[PDB]
Amino acid sequence: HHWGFGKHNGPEHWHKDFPIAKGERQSPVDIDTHTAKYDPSLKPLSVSYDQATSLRILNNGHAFNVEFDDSQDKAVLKGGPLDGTYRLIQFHFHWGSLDGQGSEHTVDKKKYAAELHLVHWNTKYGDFGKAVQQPDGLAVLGIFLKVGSAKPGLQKVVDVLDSIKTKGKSADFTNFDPRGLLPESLDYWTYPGSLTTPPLLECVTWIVLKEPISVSSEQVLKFRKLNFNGEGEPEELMVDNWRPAQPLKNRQIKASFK
Ligand SMILES: [Zn+2]
Repeated sequence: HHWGFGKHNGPEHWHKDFPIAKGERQSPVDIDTHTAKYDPSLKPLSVSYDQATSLRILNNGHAFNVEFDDSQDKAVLKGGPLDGTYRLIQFHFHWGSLDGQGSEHTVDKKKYAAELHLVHWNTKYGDFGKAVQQPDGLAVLGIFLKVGSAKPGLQKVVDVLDSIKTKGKSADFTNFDPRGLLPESLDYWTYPGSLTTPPLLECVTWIVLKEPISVSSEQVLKFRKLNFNGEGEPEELMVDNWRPAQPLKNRQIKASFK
């Protein structure tokens, strides 16, 4: 027995094992576009993924992560509301059982079909494990996905899901360019938050892009064929692996545009 997204171990139950679930800077949150404040002080985001080295894709029971070599500054995020350099370590998605839900953050209560999270850690802390213990340890880039035209750069990811259908399975996944997943514009909102699944640490500086990226119904459908369970166990489709919006509390969402 452990946390998950079922009826008996879902988000509403997490607080019992992870008290921080009721913390002061929990994520995700609803972005009210009319209360977000434009901040001219915010610099443009600097995404340098030209030297990114993807290594593997794995199904960890609650999503699938596409891991990168973070032993050097190969793929980094700088600028924006960030101080210092943040290295990309992995990216994953959260999606729903229907196209009308799936994203974690919502914009004016609007839910998207899915949400892509590119996780980066602050190099000043040495390693990922140390970074999660700091208030400015991680910087996650969030991108919304809407159902429409297919996204060419995502197909490579879609085609390998068959090999990692169940929990614990992994597959070599080299030479994948994450630049194919970015929208045209880099305008964003940002606020201090946390990791949206246990252990829900409040070490995140969220940077959610305003412009969604379109994927076809066929591409999202393949996400829904994954399993939460391990091989040989009863099948339970991996869908609705998103946490609902949490109270904003004493936080301000800033926008890089107006
Ligand atoms: Zn995530």
